[PDB]
Amino acid sequence: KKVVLGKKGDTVELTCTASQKKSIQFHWKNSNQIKILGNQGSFLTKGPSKLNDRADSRRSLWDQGNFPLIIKNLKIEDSDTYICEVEDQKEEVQLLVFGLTANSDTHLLQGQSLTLTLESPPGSSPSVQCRSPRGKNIQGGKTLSVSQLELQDSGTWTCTVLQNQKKVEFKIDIVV
Amino acid sequence: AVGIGAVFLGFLGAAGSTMGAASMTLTVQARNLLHLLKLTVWGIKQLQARVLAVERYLRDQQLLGIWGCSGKLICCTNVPWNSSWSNRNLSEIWDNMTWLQWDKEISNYTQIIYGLLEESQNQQEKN
Amino acid sequence: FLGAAGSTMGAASMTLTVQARHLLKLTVWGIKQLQARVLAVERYLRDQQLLGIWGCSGKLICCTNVPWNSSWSNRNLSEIWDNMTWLQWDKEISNYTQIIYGLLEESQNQQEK
Amino acid sequence: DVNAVDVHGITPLHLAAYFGHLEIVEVLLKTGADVNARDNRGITPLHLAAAMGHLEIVEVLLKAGADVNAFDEAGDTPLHLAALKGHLEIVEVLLKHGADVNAQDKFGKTAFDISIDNGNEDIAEVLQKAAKLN
Amino acid sequence: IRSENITNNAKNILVQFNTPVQINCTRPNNNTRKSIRIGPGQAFYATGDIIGDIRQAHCNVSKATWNETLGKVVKQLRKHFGNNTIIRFANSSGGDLEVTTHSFNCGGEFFYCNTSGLFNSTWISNTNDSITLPCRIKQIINMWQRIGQAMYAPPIQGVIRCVSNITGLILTRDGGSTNSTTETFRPGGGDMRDNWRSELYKYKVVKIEPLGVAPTRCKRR
Amino acid sequence: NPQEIHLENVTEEFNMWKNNMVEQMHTDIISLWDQSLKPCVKLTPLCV
Amino acid sequence: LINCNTSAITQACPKVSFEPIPIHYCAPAGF
Ligand SMILES: *[C@@H]1O[C@H](CO)[C@@H](O[C@@H]2O[C@H](CO)[C@@H](O[C@@H]3O[C@H](CO[C@H]4O[C@H](CO)[C@@H](O)[C@H](O)[C@@H]4O)[C@@H](O)[C@H](O[C@H]4O[C@H](CO)[C@@H](O)[C@H](O)[C@@H]4O[C@H]4O[C@H](CO)[C@@H](O)[C@H](O)[C@@H]4O[C@H]4O[C@H](CO)[C@@H](O)[C@H](O)[C@@H]4O)[C@@H]3O)[C@H](O)[C@H]2NC(C)=O)[C@H](O)[C@H]1NC(C)=O
Ligand SMILES: *[C@@H]1O[C@H](CO)[C@@H](O[C@@H]2O[C@H](CO)[C@@H](O[C@@H]3O[C@H](CO)[C@@H](O)[C@H](O)[C@@H]3O)[C@H](O)[C@H]2NC(C)=O)[C@H](O)[C@H]1NC(C)=O
Ligand SMILES: *[C@@H]1O[C@H](CO)[C@@H](O[C@@H]2O[C@H](CO)[C@@H](O[C@@H]3O[C@H](CO)[C@@H](O)[C@H](O)[C@@H]3O)[C@H](O)[C@H]2NC(C)=O)[C@H](O)[C@H]1NC(C)=O
Ligand SMILES: *[C@@H]1O[C@H](CO)[C@@H](O[C@@H]2O[C@H](CO)[C@@H](O[C@@H]3O[C@H](CO)[C@@H](O)[C@H](O)[C@@H]3O)[C@H](O)[C@H]2NC(C)=O)[C@H](O)[C@H]1NC(C)=O
Ligand SMILES: *[C@@H]1O[C@H](CO)[C@@H](O[C@@H]2O[C@H](CO)[C@@H](O)[C@H](O)[C@H]2NC(C)=O)[C@H](O)[C@H]1NC(C)=O
Ligand SMILES: *[C@@H]1O[C@H](CO)[C@@H](O[C@@H]2O[C@H](CO)[C@@H](O)[C@H](O)[C@H]2NC(C)=O)[C@H](O)[C@H]1NC(C)=O
Ligand SMILES: *[C@@H]1O[C@H](CO)[C@@H](O[C@@H]2O[C@H](CO)[C@@H](O)[C@H](O)[C@H]2NC(C)=O)[C@H](O)[C@H]1NC(C)=O
Ligand SMILES: *[C@@H]1O[C@H](CO)[C@@H](O[C@@H]2O[C@H](CO)[C@@H](O)[C@H](O)[C@H]2NC(C)=O)[C@H](O)[C@H]1NC(C)=O
Ligand SMILES: *[C@@H]1O[C@H](CO)[C@@H](O)[C@H](O)[C@H]1NC(C)=O
Ligand SMILES: *[C@@H]1O[C@H](CO)[C@@H](O)[C@H](O)[C@H]1NC(C)=O
Ligand SMILES: *[C@@H]1O[C@H](CO)[C@@H](O)[C@H](O)[C@H]1NC(C)=O
Ligand SMILES: *[C@@H]1O[C@H](CO)[C@@H](O)[C@H](O)[C@H]1NC(C)=O
Ligand SMILES: *[C@@H]1O[C@H](CO)[C@@H](O)[C@H](O)[C@H]1NC(C)=O
Ligand SMILES: *[C@@H]1O[C@H](CO)[C@@H](O)[C@H](O)[C@H]1NC(C)=O
Ligand SMILES: *[C@@H]1O[C@H](CO)[C@@H](O)[C@H](O)[C@H]1NC(C)=O
Ligand SMILES: *[C@@H]1O[C@H](CO)[C@@H](O)[C@H](O)[C@H]1NC(C)=O
Ligand SMILES: *[C@@H]1O[C@H](CO)[C@@H](O)[C@H](O)[C@H]1NC(C)=O
Ligand SMILES: *[C@@H]1O[C@H](CO)[C@@H](O)[C@H](O)[C@H]1NC(C)=O
Ligand SMILES: *[C@@H]1O[C@H](CO)[C@@H](O)[C@H](O)[C@H]1NC(C)=O
Ligand SMILES: *[C@@H]1O[C@H](CO)[C@@H](O)[C@H](O)[C@H]1NC(C)=O
Repeated sequence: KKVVLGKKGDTVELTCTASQKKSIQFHWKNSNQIKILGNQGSFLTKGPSKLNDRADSRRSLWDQGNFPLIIKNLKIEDSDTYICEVEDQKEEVQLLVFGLTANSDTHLLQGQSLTLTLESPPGSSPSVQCRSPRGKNIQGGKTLSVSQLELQDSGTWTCTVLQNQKKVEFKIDIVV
Repeated sequence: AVGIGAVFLGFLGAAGSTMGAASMTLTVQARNLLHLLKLTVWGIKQLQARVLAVERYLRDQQLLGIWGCSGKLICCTNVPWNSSWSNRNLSEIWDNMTWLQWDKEISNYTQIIYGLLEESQNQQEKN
Repeated sequence: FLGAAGSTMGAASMTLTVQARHLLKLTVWGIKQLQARVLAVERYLRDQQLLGIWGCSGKLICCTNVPWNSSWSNRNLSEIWDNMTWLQWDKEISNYTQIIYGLLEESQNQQEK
Repeated sequence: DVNAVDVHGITPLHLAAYFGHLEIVEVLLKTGADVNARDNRGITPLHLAAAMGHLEIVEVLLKAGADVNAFDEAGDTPLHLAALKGHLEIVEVLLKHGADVNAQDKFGKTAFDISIDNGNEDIAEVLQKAAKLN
Repeated sequence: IRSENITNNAKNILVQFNTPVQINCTRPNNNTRKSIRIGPGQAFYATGDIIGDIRQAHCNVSKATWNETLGKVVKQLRKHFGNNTIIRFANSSGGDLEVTTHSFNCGGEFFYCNTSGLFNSTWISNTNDSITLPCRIKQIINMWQRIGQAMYAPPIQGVIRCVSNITGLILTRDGGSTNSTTETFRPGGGDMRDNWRSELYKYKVVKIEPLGVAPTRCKRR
Repeated sequence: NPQEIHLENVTEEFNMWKNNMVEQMHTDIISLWDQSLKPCVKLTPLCV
Repeated sequence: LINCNTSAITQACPKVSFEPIPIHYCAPAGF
């Protein structure tokens, strides 16, 4: 029951597991049993889904026994389970995609408040732990707000989002 | 595969027939047994197939003649039949069953059958 | 059939029962392989035709009632089965090989009678 | 053959630059294909690389020493065909590799005039920036 | 139709035809259009035209015969599913060019044919034209034998022609949990073992054990 | 001349997807295509 | 970083004629 996390725009590598080392037929299905990829001989066959143009695989690893899943331009509606069908296995992975940002882009001053915005996928409750170069280790739930924003709080704050003992880091645009 | 390789599948006919009929027709089926690149390169391959058929036939005939039945299609041997191998009547096997299902029955036992036949022939030659 | 000759007499007597179970270039070598296989089969059938006289046809281990002189073996014969191999034993009785074959064939002749 | 030529002067490097296969381009470069192959119609692999919009093969060819100001029978630079099909990134690639903005074809068509006749404004602005910094 | 497993979208569905669908195809001997271009980019336009017309071909398929064949196919395919359920075809979803397009060789020259105009269909239950498929010759081919790519010799200038049957068909069902309706079928293939299974479908190799052992009432010696 | 013998009363499983016959046909066709069609450029990935 | 280096082979490539022919498979002796 492995789970991986995204950064809403990067790439995620989901791998299967094989041992016969013969480039056996495999596929990729979600929880609705919709095809995503699949090996037909030595070619690549993209499945008829909403993940058509951005899904990819590393063809050089197929003879070794690894069948990866590379997804570019990651978005929040793709947070769903995925199934490997190498031989007769039914190994499953979970993808957790969210985004953390702010509302004020550039227009900020000295001595105001700061607000965050986290778009969590439906069916999750992550925890945001912020870390500041000034030492403001803000602990809280999903939504976080900072009541002080002055000149010494400049720099990109690293608010990491943890769930299921797995955490990923982000950046915060502060223009004063 | 002409000749001996043809008669390896020659007795394959009537495989689903009655157990008592095939054993009588073994004798009849055995009685029924009877340009540059073509002859230098192509001919030696059919020669290999024919000599492989002859080698297989002599290997099978030698394995049959271990038990004192050289040249005999049907031979009776003094090995007693253990009841654990079959535990069934003599009538129903020869009146109902076929050869394929019977070898599916005795595939577990035929390995020790061949060894006990070899040991019985060895004991016959010892006395 | 010449393999596993390092074993002794009593071991070979058991293992014989175990034994019971560029185009012109390729053609001229395959034809010599065919000579080897066909003359091996022909020698096997010739030896079986020879053995059919002695009554042991088709049988690897046989027994006869042919009398054996103590002068041919010239040995107590108890220790030839465990520590002495076949190759030395064939050279022991190489001078006396044809007369015992002649003894077998006439012995089978009164066995017919 | 690596340097194979047909009756039309078209090389396998021309085909690999047209169809956008980077691996075949790199492999033919490693085996020793001509980076400045000339045909009967004056087209080098750099024109076919620039016109279709494949930045990788353009970088690979310009990193091997292809002529940045190659002239065909029509006098067109690869920058002209880069700006004709609306490929902006290719245009600052050949401006980073040193293409002349004042080059003329056999009809009198500049890359600025190519960009403004095609209604392409962002190409014209960045090449005017490059010509101002020349 | 033959499959490992109906109602599993991973396995291919091989379809065998009782009647052959004749497909015939040609490469033209020379260029026919020879367009004249005055505007800028004329040298690249002429070079693209000659290098595109050196590799262009078309395949003709009889429309009525292939339509009646797929009319048999849809009636056979409605047996394994519901009769009232609408089933229909679609073109290839995406992937490599050997999967998205038809790939076959004539005289050592590779043809990639666009079968999107062929598989256009829709069907509702209880209710001399010749179609042309544009085919292009691609030099860069993903090998079916091994992972990798290959580039071969440029095509021969002479006219090349292939007239051939259509014996079998390869399908992948889009498995979908959307009301069990509008079952779409897309062409697949690429694994050549599936191609050899479509002709070696009724054959099995066995060895012979002629030695038999039986009990009886006989006696020996 | 082919020899073809028809059986009378027989019922045998003819599972063809697990056929071992194909995993030989496929290797024979790979051998044929490797002997016959030699490409001008052949690229294959090799991983350590 | 996993070492995955593509190997390229340049070979002489003449023109050949392609025509598939019907082939049978024959079982060996005893089969
Ligand atoms: C399914 O099966 C079917 C049938 O089983 C397949 O259909 C077959 O497809 C084949 C591929 O095209 C095709 O083969 C061609 O046939 C041509 C005609 O053959 C007849 O004429 C010749 C000569 O008179 C006779 O010897 C022969 O017995 C026939 O009666 C051949 O001419 C073709 O050979 C040419 O092409 C190959 C392609 O690689 C060359 O290697 C070869 O050297 C030949 O090259 C000549 O022609 C080309 C093109 O014209 C020229 O560029 C070249 O320089 C040569 O030119 C000479 O000859 C031409 C006249 O052709 C002349 O003008 C010139 O001056 C030169 O003298 C080729 O062999 C089958 O006919 C066809 N079968 C049927 C029944 O239609 C189908 O493909 C299969 N499906 C799949 C998917 O494979
Ligand atoms: C052939 O295809 C059928 C589909 O028609 C396969 O049957 C499917 O098998 C899976 C795994 O056994 C089933 O998933 C299970 O579903 C139950 C709820 O129904 C759930 O509680 C389990 O945890 C599991 O996820 C699936 O339902 C089932 N589908 C159907 C329609 O029966 C079958 O495995 C394939 N292979 C063979 C050899 O038959
Ligand atoms: C199967 O058929 C469909 C439709 O008949 C084909 O879809 C077409 O796909 C191409 C690209 O693959 C689309 O072109 C795109 O247009 C957008 C427009 O904004 C452009 O931004 C893209 O860069 C690209 O040029 C085309 O629009 C689309 N057709 C339709 C009607 O949506 C599909 O390619 C066919 N598949 C096969 C394997 O033949
Ligand atoms: C196989 O044939 C079908 C149609 O017979 C092809 O679908 C057509 O593909 C072209 C280009 O991919 C589409 O043109 C597009 O038009 C939009 C809007 O004008 C434009 O923005 C795009 O840049 C592109 O030019 C076209 O709409 C689409 N459909 C039809 C009905 O023509 C298909 O692409 C062919 N397969 C292959 C592999 O080429
Ligand atoms: C028939 O075969 C069974 C074994 O399949 C024999 O059973 C053995 O009998 C001896 C005593 O007679 C026991 O010591 C063994 O433990 C038994 N089992 C085995 C596996 O040897 C049985 O004796 C045989 N009967 C005849 C008449 O030969
Ligand atoms: C769906 O269509 C099939 C067509 O094959 C119907 O099958 C027929 O069923 C009747 C009644 O059992 C038989 O007499 C016919 O021989 C069948 N075949 C044909 C070709 O008519 C089937 O009944 C239909 N309905 C369902 C619910 O499956
Ligand atoms: C696939 O089929 C659809 C309809 O099922 C076609 O769409 C129509 O095409 C005709 C002729 O091109 C147009 O006159 C219509 O306006 C189209 N739309 C409708 C709603 O009828 C489509 O062109 C077909 N595609 C191919 C490649 O054959
Ligand atoms: C395509 O299918 C047709 C069947 O309609 C084939 O025609 C038959 O070919 C066999 C093979 O020699 C002949 O024995 C028959 O007499 C032919 N029948 C007719 C009606 O002509 C045709 O040969 C097939 N095409 C190919 C290339 O095999
Ligand atoms: C096959 O079975 C039928 C069933 O009645 C029987 O009549 C027929 O004789 C059998 N075939 C043979 C060769 O015995
Ligand atoms: C075996 O045969 C005997 C005598 O014919 C009979 O009494 C017995 O019921 C039979 N047993 C079975 C299992 O057929
Ligand atoms: C013969 O075998 C069949 C199948 O095992 C069985 O149904 C039938 O009763 C048997 N008949 C006799 C007479 O034993
Ligand atoms: C024979 O061996 C097979 C091996 O799998 C076993 O399944 C079967 O039960 C055995 N039969 C008997 C009668 O021992
Ligand atoms: C030994 O050989 C002689 C012949 O030289 C023979 O007469 C005799 O019977 C043989 N046997 C014995 C025990 O002497
Ligand atoms: C032969 O060996 C046995 C056993 O050691 C011995 O009793 C006998 O005396 C020996 N005979 C001769 C002639 O050496
Ligand atoms: C066999 O006869 C030859 C003839 O001279 C002799 O030299 C040899 O020693 C004999 N072998 C024996 C007696 O074992
Ligand atoms: C090209 O093909 C056309 C077909 O109409 C023909 O008229 C013309 O002479 C051809 N040109 C050549 C072979 O140069
Ligand atoms: C294919 O059909 C079209 C229909 O207009 C026709 O023009 C063309 O000549 C045909 N081609 C062949 C090779 O039959
Ligand atoms: C090609 O196919 C079309 C449509 O089936 C047919 O009309 C035409 O006669 C064919 N041309 C041949 C066989 O040369
Ligand atoms: C194909 O056949 C169906 C019914 O057989 C018919 O409704 C449809 O119009 C046909 N299509 C063409 C293009 O002839
Ligand atoms: C049909 O499918 C949609 C999409 O999953 C679903 O929302 C709807 O409830 C389904 N309707 C029925 C009647 O199953």
